[PDB]
Amino acid sequence: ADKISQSETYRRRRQEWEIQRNNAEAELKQIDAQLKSLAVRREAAVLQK
Amino acid sequence: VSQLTQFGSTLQNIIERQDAEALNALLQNQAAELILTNLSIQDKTIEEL
Repeated sequence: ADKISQSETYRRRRQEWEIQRNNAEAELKQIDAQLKSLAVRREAAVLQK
Repeated sequence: VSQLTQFGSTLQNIIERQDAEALNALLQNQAAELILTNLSIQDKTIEEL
């Protein structure tokens, strides 16, 4: 039984690595769009110049 | 001679009005040209949002 419990512990750990990996991927993806917004803002300041 | 002085005062008044009206016309051309960049900035602020 302890064999099975260890197996399931590793499986739950891997699922938590899905939670972490997906969270990191989503944060990375939103950062790129933040850069796109700041690129628009930056060239807006150029036009103000 | 007093008639000539009277033509000279009318002429000075014309001089003053001609160039006040040339400045008046100039300011509106500057305003019209300044507006275009503001329109571009506002449109690009929309793209920022």
